[PDB]
Amino acid sequence: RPLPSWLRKPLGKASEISTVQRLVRQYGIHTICEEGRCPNRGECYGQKTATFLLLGPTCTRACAFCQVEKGHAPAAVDPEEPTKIAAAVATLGLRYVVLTSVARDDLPDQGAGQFVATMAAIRQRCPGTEIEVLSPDFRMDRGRLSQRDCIAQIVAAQPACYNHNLETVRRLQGPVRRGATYESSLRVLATVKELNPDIPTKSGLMLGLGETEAEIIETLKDLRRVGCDRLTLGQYLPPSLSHLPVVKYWTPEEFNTLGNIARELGFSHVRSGPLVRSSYHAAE
Ligand code: SF4
Ligand code: SF4
Ligand code: NA
Repeated sequence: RPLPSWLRKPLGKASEISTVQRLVRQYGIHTICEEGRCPNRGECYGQKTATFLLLGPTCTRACAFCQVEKGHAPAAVDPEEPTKIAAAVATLGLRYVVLTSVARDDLPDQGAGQFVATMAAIRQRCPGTEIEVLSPDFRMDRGRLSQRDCIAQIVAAQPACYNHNLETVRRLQGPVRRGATYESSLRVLATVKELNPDIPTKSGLMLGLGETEAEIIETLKDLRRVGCDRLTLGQYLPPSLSHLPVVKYWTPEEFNTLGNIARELGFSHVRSGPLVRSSYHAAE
């Protein structure tokens, strides 16, 4: 499984990004871009986009693919996080913002209010900035606000796009994800369309975890059945030796081919390639 050529070059490239790095730390908030040293930073920062991580910076779930730092207990909730993010968005002059969060099984609203508050803070401070949500599944809802109502709170704030990743095919949901299921994640996407069919929905998979093309294609059809508009396909790269190994490096050609299959199946926006991530070119 050594690193293929098409990946060594872009994974070793560095760009001028220091102002952004400094501001994020200074304002006391966290981005996926920085928490994972994303190889797309030069391009995204250049396009005035970033992905902020709410309710962390650690997660307790420890999904075997995920780059978020593992935490011993739920991160204390910062009531000023929404305002601080909006201030960063303003000073960075971002045009397109993706909001995501860690899973918060411990909170009565599963953290859904934090999304709503952050969206409100950004709208009141930053004119023209669009906001995409990369949502948790909100599935652990016994005695909580229901999965449906968590989604509804966010849908009510009219994101530019509602993204919820399946991450992998049905067969691999067990080993790849913790606390998630295939049907629950598809239900997130369907629920958004029930609540407001005008909100674009998006999902994504990471390839290289042992899925086959046959299984990928079935998953694409499953996504179109719940009216998923947008798709990202990217290469799984283990964040550390403790994470799942890469089974396969999918070639640029294979990503192109699958990209085109997805377009034929009616996805209206598709990004497919080795360094593609959920937020990559999200602004379109
Ligand atoms: S791909 Fe996503 S995570 Fe990476 S730099 Fe762009 S916005 Fe940040
Ligand atoms: S995928 Fe979500 S739940 Fe799993 S570790 Fe990452 S942040 Fe936590
Ligand atoms: Na992302």
